[PDB]
Amino acid sequence: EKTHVQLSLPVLQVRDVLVRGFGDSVEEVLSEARQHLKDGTCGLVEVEKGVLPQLEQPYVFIKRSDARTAPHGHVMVELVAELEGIQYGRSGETLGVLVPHVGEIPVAYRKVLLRKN
Ligand SMILES: Nc1nc(-c2ccc(O)cc2)cs1
Repeated sequence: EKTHVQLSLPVLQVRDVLVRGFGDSVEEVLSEARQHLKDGTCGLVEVEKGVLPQLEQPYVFIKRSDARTAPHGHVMVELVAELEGIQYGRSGETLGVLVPHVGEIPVAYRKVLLRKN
């Protein structure tokens, strides 16, 4: 497994998302997020007012992991989970919140260089 992988994630509007989180514990949501990333079944919801209360906790965020540079168009990112106000991981700015993708029509694709850790 290389340390990072280039992915193009479908960006979903929150009201379209059918499965509003990955599971019921921090460890489960991180595990499931990683599996859906592997399978090409992970979407991204950009955070704006009203978005997080419409999604299910624990949340999985992708956050920016370096400023140096975004290789080949793909922002370098890592996963950080949140439950009841506590975060598991420390990283940079949030690009969005990951959710299962089950065929919803995206509004854009977001290119990222994902750290697998
Ligand atoms: N070849 C590819 N590997 C992945 C991947 C692999 C491992 C993870 O933990 C998360 C994503 C996505 S695409």
